[PDB]
Amino acid sequence: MNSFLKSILNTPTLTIRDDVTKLPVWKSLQVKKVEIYSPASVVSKPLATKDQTEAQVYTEALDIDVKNGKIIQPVRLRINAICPDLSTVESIMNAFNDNTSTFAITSKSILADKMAIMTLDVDQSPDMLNAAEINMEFEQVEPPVLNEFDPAFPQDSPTYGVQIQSLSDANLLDLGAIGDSISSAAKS
Amino acid sequence: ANYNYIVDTGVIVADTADVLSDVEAEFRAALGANINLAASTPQGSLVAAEAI
Amino acid sequence: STSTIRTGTNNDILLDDNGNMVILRDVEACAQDVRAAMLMRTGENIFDVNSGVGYFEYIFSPQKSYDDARKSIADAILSSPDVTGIEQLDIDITGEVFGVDAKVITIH
Amino acid sequence: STSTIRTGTNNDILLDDNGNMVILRDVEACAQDVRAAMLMRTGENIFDVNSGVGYFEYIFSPQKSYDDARKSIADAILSSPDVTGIEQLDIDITGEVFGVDAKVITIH
Amino acid sequence: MKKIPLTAVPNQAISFNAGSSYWKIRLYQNMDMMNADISRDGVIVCHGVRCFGGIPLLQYSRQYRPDYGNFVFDRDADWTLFGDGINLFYLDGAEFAEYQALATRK
Amino acid sequence: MLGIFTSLLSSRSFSIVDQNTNQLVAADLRISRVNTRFSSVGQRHMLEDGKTKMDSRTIHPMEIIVEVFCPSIDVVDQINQLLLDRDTLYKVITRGMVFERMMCTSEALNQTPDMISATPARLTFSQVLVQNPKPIMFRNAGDSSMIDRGLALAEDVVGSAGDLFDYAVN
Amino acid sequence: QLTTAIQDAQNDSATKILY
Amino acid sequence: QLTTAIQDAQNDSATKILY
Amino acid sequence: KRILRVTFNMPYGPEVIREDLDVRVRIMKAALRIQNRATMEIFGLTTQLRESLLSQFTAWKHRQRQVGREDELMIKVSVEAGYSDQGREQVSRVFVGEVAIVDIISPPPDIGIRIQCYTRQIDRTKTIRNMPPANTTFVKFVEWGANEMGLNFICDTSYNDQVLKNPGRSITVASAILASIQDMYMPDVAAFVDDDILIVKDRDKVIRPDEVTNVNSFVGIPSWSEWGVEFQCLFEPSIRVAGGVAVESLMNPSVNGNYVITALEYDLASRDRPFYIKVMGSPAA
Amino acid sequence: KRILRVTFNMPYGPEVIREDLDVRVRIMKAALRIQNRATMEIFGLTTQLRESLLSQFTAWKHRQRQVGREDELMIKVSVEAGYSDQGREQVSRVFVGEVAIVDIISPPPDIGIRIQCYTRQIDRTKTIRNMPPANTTFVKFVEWGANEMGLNFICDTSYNDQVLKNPGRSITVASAILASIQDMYMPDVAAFVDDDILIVKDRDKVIRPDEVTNVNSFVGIPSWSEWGVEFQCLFEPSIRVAGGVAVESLMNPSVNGNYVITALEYDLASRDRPFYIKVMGSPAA
Repeated sequence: MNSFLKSILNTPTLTIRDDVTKLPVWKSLQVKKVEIYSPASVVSKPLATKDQTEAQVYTEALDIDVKNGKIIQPVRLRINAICPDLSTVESIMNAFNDNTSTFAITSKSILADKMAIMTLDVDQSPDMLNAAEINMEFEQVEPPVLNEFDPAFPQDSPTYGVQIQSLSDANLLDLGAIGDSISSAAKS
Repeated sequence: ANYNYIVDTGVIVADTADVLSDVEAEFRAALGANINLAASTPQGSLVAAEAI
Repeated sequence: STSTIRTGTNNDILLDDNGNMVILRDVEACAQDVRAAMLMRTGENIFDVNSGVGYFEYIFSPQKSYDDARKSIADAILSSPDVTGIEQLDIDITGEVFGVDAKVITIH
Repeated sequence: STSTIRTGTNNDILLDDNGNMVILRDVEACAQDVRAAMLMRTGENIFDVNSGVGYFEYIFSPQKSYDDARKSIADAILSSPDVTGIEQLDIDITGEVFGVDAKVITIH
Repeated sequence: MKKIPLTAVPNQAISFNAGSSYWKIRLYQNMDMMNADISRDGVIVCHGVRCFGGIPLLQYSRQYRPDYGNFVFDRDADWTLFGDGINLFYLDGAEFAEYQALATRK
Repeated sequence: MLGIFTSLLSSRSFSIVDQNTNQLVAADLRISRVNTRFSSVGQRHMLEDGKTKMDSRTIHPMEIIVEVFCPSIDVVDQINQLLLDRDTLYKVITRGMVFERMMCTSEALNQTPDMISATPARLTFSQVLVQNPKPIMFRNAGDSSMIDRGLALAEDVVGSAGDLFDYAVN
Repeated sequence: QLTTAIQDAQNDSATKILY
Repeated sequence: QLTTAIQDAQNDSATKILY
Repeated sequence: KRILRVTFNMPYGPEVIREDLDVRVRIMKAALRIQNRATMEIFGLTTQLRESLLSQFTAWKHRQRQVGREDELMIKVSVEAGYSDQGREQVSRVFVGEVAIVDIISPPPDIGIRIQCYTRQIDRTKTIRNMPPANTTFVKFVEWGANEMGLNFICDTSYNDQVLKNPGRSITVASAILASIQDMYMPDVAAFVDDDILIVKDRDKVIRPDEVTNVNSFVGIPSWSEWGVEFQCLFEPSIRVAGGVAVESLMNPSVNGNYVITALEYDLASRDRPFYIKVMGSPAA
Repeated sequence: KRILRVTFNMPYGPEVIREDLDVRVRIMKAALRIQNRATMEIFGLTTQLRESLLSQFTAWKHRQRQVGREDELMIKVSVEAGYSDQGREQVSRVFVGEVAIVDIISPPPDIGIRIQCYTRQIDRTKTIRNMPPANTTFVKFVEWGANEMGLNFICDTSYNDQVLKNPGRSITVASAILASIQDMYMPDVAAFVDDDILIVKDRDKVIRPDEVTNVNSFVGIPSWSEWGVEFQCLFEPSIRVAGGVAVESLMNPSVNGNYVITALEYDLASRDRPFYIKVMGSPAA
């Protein structure tokens, strides 16, 4: 029951980081249960088959059909915790109310990433006069697809085509071309 | 049943599935309408031989 | 209504006294066909490949379970026409003997 | 079917006895590629950057929990083609050694 | 020169509109070569054409004339190396005439 | 259940054998319960006089729900790639009950203070319905039934006839 | 739905001249 | 399904464009 | 055990889609000039089958190209449905026609196509090869139309020996022939095409009087209608369009009598509940 | 983080309805003579906003009164949709048109309006101010039509140098101009109006060879059709009508190729799941 003697490679420490700033958020958030549901969807209607072919030429066809017939639904977590401080709860409600919020929940050994809050329940009961029991739910916005990508430098980036539609006229202290020429001749 | 696999525009060769089906139909018409043409039975062995 | 040329225990064509070929029908034909299908090693039919009993990959090997062998024997028995099901597939082992007994419930 | 130029422990191109370059295919190529991918510090690809092992942020630093190091190594291993998955990954730590042991289950 | 898409299967058939005509080629492994059945506009043109590298598939003037085109394998046909390594190219009338002109002095 | 010997005091009960490469996977799960529920649907048809003809029956795919304990992170990752493995079918052998053409539909880990070392996990597989349960194959590599590719719209390349000729010469 | 299509059909048959 | 009826009220178009 | 097959016709051959795949065929036929429709949703298509079918189904090669002189322009598909028990089959034919529309209703993981076929979608025919009669009788104009369309005909009407001055030289394509035969004399005698048979008859007469279908079992209740009796039934491979029916009901005793058929609504689902045919019928004279 | 704006134009100014309110815009554009339409379901309207908007939207003051010589007869509204993350915006323009119908779909406690906007609903024009050319070529008639409608034109076709006698002297209003340009030469070359640009081009050509859109991510599956490839996608602010697409699919490998766009199915819901655009495309030449 000495709980500080945690394992080295399977440490039971929930660490909710923030993908924007990569800093641990909502510390002092004593966790009581973590459930990770990872669903999927398989074919329901019988798949067609084309027999009277050979060994191993049916195999890759079936493999492609199978890889084509399942759809992976995102991961969800359901954290049950006990907030001891008002600051943690105010931050949790603010993060929930913020539309743009991606975090990285790390359970005992999972590193579920790109995860956003769906539901947030705060229960205040007469048996927990200080602290309040919290029940949060998280959903994966985007699976960690490895962005191979053309990195490390501003050049070498791919062209992104912003198809503009209507150009505005002008503003500021500009009188057509003489205004433009004065602005340019200012060397600023 | 063999059709004309020679014809004039070169030899027309069909799939072994079609050839085996033709041999199976011949054997079914010859021996019996409901004969077990399984590969482990003597008639099935003869069918496989005439399919090769 | 299965029918099969009558064969002996040596498993060739065995003729009658008149020098004819007997065409067993229904019950005896199905029994002979099941016995023949249980004696066929897998990968022996070049037109089915996957058919046949796994006598070397599921039996006769230092294996962990014989449930794969049970599945293979059941599939081989059911593959024969007019078999429907297996009432009992008793599988007993003596020191070496891999005894198998079937109770096929052929309809005809 | 992966293919890779034969390299030694020094990580250079190691030629054969006739001064040719041997192209390993399948299992040996996958093993060499996994080993090479586990030695690349993160940010060394100016064409991936995000790829590689974080030897200086997860390992080699006063890191509280080695789960991040485990996931970084697992991602680096799985990045190699035809690796499918990892059977076992031990992260035993001796006095000053961060011993890692993988059991890749490459298809071929 | 139009490469015809192919897949690494032993025996297959592909139909397409090339050179203002409806071509259909059935390629199959026969013993230890590849044979091709070629049909243009429904009516079959040839059966059992043994396939070879550089050698045109349609070989009699009754088939590839006038300006119908022809099919050429860069290497000896092998379905195991279909898709990559081995290709089938379609030549129009003028381009096939040029290919034959280069081919008659080799 | 009965029906088979073992005469062998080391038979493992549960097995998840990958169909391709015919290898074991997740060979360290501590199974706790298996539930293999079948399913099928009727076509009740009331008709005029007080009566309802059931017509025929459609066999819905089999589902298996397995409660297990994962004792190691490697096993947990094996289950995760089992769920994420979209291109292989698995064969589940629970107790003399072989099931082929099976893929992981769902999976749920549970981390609670009742199990701090291991993690309970509920896996659910569902059978992939196939038109032919038993397919017909062939031994040699020459004699497939032909497969038709339909209209292809032959794509365009530029090499001129001279390049093709030099290629054939080489 | 179909009421949208009905409204569309009606709007087609409105022009600036009565005859 | 009104979509099938929409797809049916399009078949009245022969090869004649007449135009 | 319902047994439903969709049999296409392509250069490779017929590729029968069986009832093991999830198939749903809604056929709607009637005694009109309109082409009878069949909407069939087929799920469980493999990649190879999809490429072999959907690529052939197209509306090109006759608009921006030529590739056309006869059939093979569009794929002709038939539907064979019925029951099967104790080893005996009942697979009759319920539709023959060419595809016109291709789509997908259900996205992955069940990639299921939905294709739309109409009977006699070869309307882009040889722009009337043989000229229509100058002055002739109705029966002979009907015979000319049937010969032009290539279909055998059943002409049974009291208007046959009525001369028409100038019967249909404004016709542009083969399909409009049916519309013309429908246009002239259209209080009762409406001509239609059922499968490959062109039927021209009075609306109150039966094609085959000896082929009445005694009906005793219905789904629901055989109810009255504006014209005759309307009722749904389980699939019986003996009920055609414009055939004779001998309704003998229990819930409704007043609807008993002999009726001819005007409209038919097949809804056949191998892997779903609806396997019924709905019959519109009118009193038979 | 979807960002959707409905921007009206009223005497007070532009009153932008943002994505915070429950908005749902269903647009359907196509390469035809018909005006592309947008249905708009907007909830959470206050009493003042309802008074400002619905009272302005009316079909009066041009039938039982006069109050009309130019625009301001009916309110013109544009739609700017897109995505936004990390601070950068992607708000393109997806529809420009005038309202014609307004109704209420949801009663209290959420008074939700549903308006119906059509492109170029200003057909209440100066009844053709300038007379059409007496004899002229197709390109010049198209230029006259574009000038009369006030829209810039993109005329790219092989039928431009074809003369016409009386090209549209029965035209009554500005809208009928597009119907006429569509009416003549309708095997392939269908003219349409996309936003404020009148496009007259062949159906098998891309308005813009340099503006092909490489598509690799699809929702569902990129499928075949009786014409070309049909596929749905998440909102990309670079896909117009009649544009070129470079489909590169995974599920269906043979639908890959270059296609032109014929139809477009925008369904944008800020506070609901559907945020997709469906593309009908045909082979491009």
